Parts: sequence; C-alpha cells; structure tokens
Amino acid sequence: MDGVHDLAGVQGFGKVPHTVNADIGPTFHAEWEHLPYSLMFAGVAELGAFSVDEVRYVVERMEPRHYMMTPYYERYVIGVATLMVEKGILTQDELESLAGGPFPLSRPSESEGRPAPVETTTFEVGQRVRVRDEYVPGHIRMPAYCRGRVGTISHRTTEKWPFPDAIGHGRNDAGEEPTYHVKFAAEELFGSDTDGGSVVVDLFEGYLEPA
Amino acid sequence: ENAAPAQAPVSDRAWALFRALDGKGLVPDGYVEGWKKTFEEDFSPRRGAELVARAWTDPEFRQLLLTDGTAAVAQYGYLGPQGEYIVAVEDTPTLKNVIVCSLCSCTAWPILGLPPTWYKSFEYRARVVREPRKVLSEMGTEIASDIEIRVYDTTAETRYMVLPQRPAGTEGWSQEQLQEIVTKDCLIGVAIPQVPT
Ligand SMILES: [Cl-]
Ligand SMILES: [Cl-]
Ligand SMILES: [Cl-]
Ligand SMILES: [Cl-]
Ligand SMILES: [Fe+3]
Ligand SMILES: [Mg+2]
Ligand SMILES: [Mg+2]
Ligand SMILES: [Mg+2]
Repeated sequence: MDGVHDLAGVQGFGKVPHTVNADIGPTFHAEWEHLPYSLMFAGVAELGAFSVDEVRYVVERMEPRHYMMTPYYERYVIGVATLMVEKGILTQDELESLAGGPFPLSRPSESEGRPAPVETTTFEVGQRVRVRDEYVPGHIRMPAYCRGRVGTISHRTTEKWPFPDAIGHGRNDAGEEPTYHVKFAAEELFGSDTDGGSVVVDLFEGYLEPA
Repeated sequence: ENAAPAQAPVSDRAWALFRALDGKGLVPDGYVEGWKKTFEEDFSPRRGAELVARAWTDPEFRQLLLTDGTAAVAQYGYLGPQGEYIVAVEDTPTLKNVIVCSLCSCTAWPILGLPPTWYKSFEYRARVVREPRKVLSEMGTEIASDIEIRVYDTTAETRYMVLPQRPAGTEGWSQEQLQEIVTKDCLIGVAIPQVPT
C-alpha cells in the first residue's frame, strides 16, 4: 500500500529528536502506553483474532492526516481497536461509550490482499536480483524506494514465514517463504541525492526476480 | 480543511480498549501487567551489551554471533518476541552499520529494548535511509568518508544488532567494564562506544 507510512526517502523533515546516549526516560512515559502492545499480543496469541501483520496493515490504513498527527503508541491503540471491531469482537459504540467520547478508527481496507506468489526463485548469496515492478494496494513489506531496483543477495534466511501480503489481510493462502537481505548501492536508490553507502532491505522471496 | 478528527483523550481511549476486552473475559488475569514488566525489566540493551562484550573478548563467540546470531543469543536465553531470528552485523575500519524500520519501528526487542521515541520518529524513518551520514552527524556521531555506511531496513522477520568495533584504550578490560560502554545507541548503530579520557 503506497501510504504515507512509507516514509523512507521522503524529504523535508527536520532533525531527529535525539543526540546519542541522551536520556530517553522510562520505557513508558504514560500509564496507558503498555496497553497497545500488550493487547496486540492478547489478540494474536490468546484470542487468535489476527496476525502481527494485520496490526501493521491496520495502522497503514489510518486516514493519512490522522496517521501523520498521531503519536506512535496511540496509532497502535487505534489499530488494535479497529481490528477488534472488524473481527466482530468489539463495537465502536462500546469503545466510544467507555472512552467518553470519539474514538475514530482506521479506514476500511480497499484490497482483499493477494496470495503468496505461485512462482518464485530460490536465490543464492551473491546473486543479482531485481525487486519486482509491482503495485500492491494492500499490505506489502517492500518500501517503495526499492521497487524495480537491483541489488545483490547477502543472506537467504534459514527459516520461512507467511507472505505478508496475504497474512496481513487474514487470508488462508500466505504459505511460507524465506526472505533475502538484498544490498543496494545508495546511488541505485537515490541517484546522486544521498550521502550513504549501501542499504540492505530484507525482502520476501515473492518480491524478487533474477536481474 | 485538513483538521484533526475530534478524539477523546488518548488515555481514555486506551483504557476503554482494555476495559472492553477485559470485561468480556478476553484478557487473562495479570496479562497486561505481565507484559508491562517484561517490556520494562527484561527486554533491555544491557543484554545486547553483554553479547558485544563477550564477542569482543572471545573470538569463538564472536564467530558464532556473526554466523548464527540466533544460536549465540539463545545461549544466553535472550530470544523472545520480535527477537527470534537474529543477525548481528559487524562494523569494520571501512564499514559502519545502522538499523531502522522505515515502515514502522521493528527492533530486536529482547536484546535492544523497545525502540526509543526518536527511532520511531518520522524524521529518523524518512531520513536515515537516504542521508545516514548527515543524520548520524546531527545526532553526535561523525563518520569519516573512508567509511561506507550501510543501513539495514528491518522490513521482514530478521532482527538486527550492530557489533561495533572495540575502541582502543579498552585492552584487558573485563566483560563488565566493556558492557558499560556498549549503549543502546551503539547496538542500533547511531553511536560508537566511547572510552573515557
Ligand atoms: Cl493513563
Ligand atoms: Cl541523480
Ligand atoms: Cl522469480
Ligand atoms: Cl574490533
Ligand atoms: Fe517496525
Ligand atoms: Mg510512496
Ligand atoms: Mg458514530
Ligand atoms: Mg583489569
């Protein structure tokens, strides 16, 4: 999904709000802040209501202005609440009644997702690969800066996982694939307009093709 | 035009979500409190610091950490949520590694701790992939241009830690002394371990 969450390479932001080794304060800065992750795990591990990938995708589905003005942990409050409503576990009525006011949620999905690709290639360390020049409206774990770009494999994982574009929609056809550390030259991704060396993206097999 | 939607206070919304689930019996007794304790007390960059100090003083462990990070971490019992498939990346005299999750905040929680606000900021997520040298410089870390900067974007299930170079002036230090200078920011890759003058 080509949403505002796909921020890598966006220009115009200011300084990162940190200097190295500065005091970052407690893990949680407010008494509610442990709730979104804890309730995500209740939904994933205890209720079996959704996957972690569905949590990433429901946050990607926040209305874009809402995403841009919402602090990090609050996006997950909104995202887990939305999934609980979409899965029929909670109603928005009851959330707003308990909250004492408005509790707007992420927008509905405009894609049913897609299955794990039927045809893929096992790649080897050192092989040149290109990221498939594909556009996916639902969840995908490919940041747009690498779409269509060429890099070299530095690692093929020794485990396999469900394809995000399927499990992020709660589909039954996510299968399992390994992922690949693909090293791109900075210039491949950003031309002359970068001060970096290389960027390594961890890409599912189904996002790649031989170069 | 472009205005924020009306919202109840975020604390009210977060506790409403807890109460709506809890009041249906869907949240086991002590469940969120258990997670809060895990997140605050167990998931910690002191663990990644212990792994670095061991690698720095034990060539065999160093090799294991760099070839099978998961197995190395498992020896210490530090695998966990968002930390089940670990790759450690080695800094060298010509290479500085730095980690981000441009799409959200993915981090090797059990050995780095939960990510700090700054790592999850739009500023870091947008900028470090494209201008890591300027970002690190602004943050207080100068990387000379005889060094390639390599940014790992945490886009799938690999969870990374940086194994920084060991600074001169620490020869013979104990593992506890070395651990003290491996900070959270050294594990993420934005800082280089500092030796007192
Ligand atoms: Cl609170
Ligand atoms: Cl250019
Ligand atoms: Cl292919
Ligand atoms: Cl070294
Ligand atoms: Fe993330
Ligand atoms: Mg985009
Ligand atoms: Mg209404
Ligand atoms: Mg001594």
